[PDB]
Amino acid sequence: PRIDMHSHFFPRISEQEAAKFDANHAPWLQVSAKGDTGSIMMGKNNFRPVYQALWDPAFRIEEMDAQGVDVQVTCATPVMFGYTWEANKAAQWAERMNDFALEFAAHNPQRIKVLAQVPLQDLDLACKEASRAVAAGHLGIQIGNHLGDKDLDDATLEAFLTHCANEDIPILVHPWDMMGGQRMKKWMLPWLVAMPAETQLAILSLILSGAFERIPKSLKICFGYGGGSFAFLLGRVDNAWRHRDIVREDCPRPPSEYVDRFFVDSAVFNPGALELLVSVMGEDRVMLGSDYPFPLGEQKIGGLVLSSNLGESAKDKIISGNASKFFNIN
Amino acid sequence: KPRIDMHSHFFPRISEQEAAKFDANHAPWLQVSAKGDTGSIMMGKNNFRPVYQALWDPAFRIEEMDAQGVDVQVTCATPVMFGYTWEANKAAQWAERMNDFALEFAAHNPQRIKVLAQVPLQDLDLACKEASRAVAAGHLGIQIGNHLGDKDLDDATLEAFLTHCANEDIPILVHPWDMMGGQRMKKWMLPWLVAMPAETQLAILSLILSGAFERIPKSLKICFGYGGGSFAFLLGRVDNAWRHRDIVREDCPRPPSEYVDRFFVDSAVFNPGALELLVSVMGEDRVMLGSDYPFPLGEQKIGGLVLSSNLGESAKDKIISGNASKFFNIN
Ligand SMILES: [Mg+2]
Ligand SMILES: [Zn+2]
Ligand SMILES: [Zn+2]
Repeated sequence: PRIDMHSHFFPRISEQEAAKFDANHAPWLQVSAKGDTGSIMMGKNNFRPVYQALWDPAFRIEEMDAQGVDVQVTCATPVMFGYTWEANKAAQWAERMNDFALEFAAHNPQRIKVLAQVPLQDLDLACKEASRAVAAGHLGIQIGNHLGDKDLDDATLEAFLTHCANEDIPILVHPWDMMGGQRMKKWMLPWLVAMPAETQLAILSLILSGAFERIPKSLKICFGYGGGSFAFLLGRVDNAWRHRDIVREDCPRPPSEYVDRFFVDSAVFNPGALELLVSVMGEDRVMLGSDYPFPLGEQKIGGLVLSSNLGESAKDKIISGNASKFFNIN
Repeated sequence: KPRIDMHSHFFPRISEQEAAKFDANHAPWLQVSAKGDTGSIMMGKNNFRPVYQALWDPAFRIEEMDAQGVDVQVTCATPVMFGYTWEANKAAQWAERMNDFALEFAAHNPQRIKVLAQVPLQDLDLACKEASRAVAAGHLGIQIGNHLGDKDLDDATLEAFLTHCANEDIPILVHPWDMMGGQRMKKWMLPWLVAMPAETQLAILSLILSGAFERIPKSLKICFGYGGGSFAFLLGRVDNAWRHRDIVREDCPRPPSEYVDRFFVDSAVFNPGALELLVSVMGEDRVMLGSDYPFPLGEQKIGGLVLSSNLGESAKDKIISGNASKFFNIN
């Protein structure tokens, strides 16, 4: 069996639909008359051209069959987060998007699973949408590491993760591209540099703030893309904790001891990096993800994990075993 | 078979009143206590950082080197001394002053203490002149910061400076400083833990992805601090993006991973699995032992991580001594 817990979709909306939310700030799908090709737009302009497999659940069950992929977990493309929008507006938007997600999943609920998006800017609306969308069939939630243009240390954020831990709602955290602001303007430097750094920051912020000593152990939380640069830079973080007062201030154990409080996906695009990742997190805490169906997504889903020299026991937890437990999937 | 540490810092005996003449708020100076074993780097009347004697006392430092089995240490300015935001002429006088201090520091024992120079990088012409002057006077190379405000290493001015050093056979160490982030990562030393390895990665990728290595002569000897930051680990993600996205291929003719033959990194990565990955990405010829001595987060036992890693003995030899002897021309 083979579960891919990192993949994305974008609903078949309309330019007019989106306008009633926002005509030049709300995304929408523009499939051309030629329907095996399209684009995501905002108003007049083109945000992003995209493969058909982003929509069309049957078209996807096709690709999932070519690859050895049985169960896919899919979630919102980051464009639709609306974390910068008005709280009740975004709540309405998240509802619609989450409804679209189930539609997309409805094509085949046994092999296509969905996570929901939430209005993360407002605690109460977020908890509410989290609970609602899960009751309606979502296996969990995907949230951003950012929040529009956000400093990611709020105590409402602990409140939120605690709500999810209590309701047995698993969480996937997925990065944004913003940190160096007006540097990194070329060559997708935001994806190559800013994002892995933002993800490391989201993790360390939970660790070094002592959040894990307050969030119940029942919390199931996973960080996309191998947790960014976290695994590689862990040694430096542990060194700092050991030799500097201010690093220990709110975090009573060594930072590397908290790896048992979270998961990461396997999307690190390199054998050596995967080995190191597994060594750091353990074979129980890494889940296969592909970022499907994007160009950057791994071409042979699971190819990396399979091609490695990890134990056969290890390869199985990563390709199926862990995601089964995490998302409660058969 | 000299054991060489190539990443270390010094700070000169500068008085508050001397530093005031350059900048009453932003020029760093050194305040030493009464017993004289400890002190602080200061900035205006503000305390900047606690330090100890090894930073400013070459005699004391030699004793510590003796106790660590370090035969030769290459040392350079503490990055707070860079002054990249100052008015160019003033920064050029500062650099020459600091560079003379460095040589006086090394003059205690120039067989075991080597120095790299700083340059007024905000003015290309003055930077090039200072680089050449300092190396002529006995510096083995230059240490620079990894960016100048919003100018990364791919900026025409920085590529121009690098080309000058390549043509003059002046080795370069690139050190992170003035980390990105803003108001986002103040506490728990996050700028050191997050922004700095990303800054270093960004510096390396800026050279690679802009095609600057196609334009800079192969004779350039350039080393990046702290193992290249998170560069080695994220290099799969970069090669993938290059393979499947055109705007990434734009100015970079070969796959990014192939440009590892154009630079070096130090070994300060605080973890043996990390160091092993580094060496497999870079090659055993392109990693040099550096410790960040004498700062608190510096390696407590110098070379200790390298000796305790799974690397072959020949790789260990190169990392500990051979690579730096060749890079800095130490003999
Ligand atoms: Mg610029
Ligand atoms: Zn993704
Ligand atoms: Zn340093």
